[PDB]
Amino acid sequence: SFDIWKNLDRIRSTKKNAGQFIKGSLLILPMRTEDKQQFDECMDELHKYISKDILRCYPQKMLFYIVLKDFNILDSCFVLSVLLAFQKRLWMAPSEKSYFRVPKNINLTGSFYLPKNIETGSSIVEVGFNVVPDFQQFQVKACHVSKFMNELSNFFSQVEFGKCEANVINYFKREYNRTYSQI
RNA sequence: UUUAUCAUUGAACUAUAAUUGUUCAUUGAAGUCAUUGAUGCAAACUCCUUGGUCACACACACAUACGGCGCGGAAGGCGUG
Repeated sequence: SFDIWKNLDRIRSTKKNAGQFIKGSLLILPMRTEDKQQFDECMDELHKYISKDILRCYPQKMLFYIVLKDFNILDSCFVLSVLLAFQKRLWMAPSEKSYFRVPKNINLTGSFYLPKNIETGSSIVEVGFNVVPDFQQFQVKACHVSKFMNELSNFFSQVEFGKCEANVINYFKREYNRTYSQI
């Protein structure tokens, strides 16, 4: 069923300690929009539940860095589902204008970055040949949302992070801007 | 468990406040590597060097507590010439 509250409760029910937060946890998702306004509307509707400390948005001055810190395993599912389905529904189904409902025929596709010093010991695959110097890129392909919620749970249940610096985010911004400036 | 710069300028910002606090960018200055590090605690495992792997024994002892009553070797203490 293509409603993310229903899947979020579905995965709160059954996933063996999905509430617990992962220590040292950092996810950076750089996204692009051609409308600033509707994207800021989505971030407001998102921040009403996500909370300011766990999820942040930094605009480069269109590119917006969406950063998750200290997220729960359940929390990452909610955020990445809303943002990837928004990024898709801008092109696919523009009229519907609901944030928490993902219309049929949307397959979630995107990429996120984790810090390089994670140890992992499907639908989310890590990439060979990653352009950013100190970060690892992961790609999610063709997930319905029910399948993507499940796959994020099986992915961040395993992975385990370690000891990033305080200003690691500024470093990611600087390096990402250098590569796209070079191209 | 705990750590990862300093100064200048602009912008928003909280405020009893010159704007003390918070975030973003800019110029200059240094800057051991590390963060899979460092520090605290503890355990298992694997492996190296070293030795009289000597002789006679497989033995019922002992209150003054224990024949120090086999041959060597190592190291000291003390005595004599």
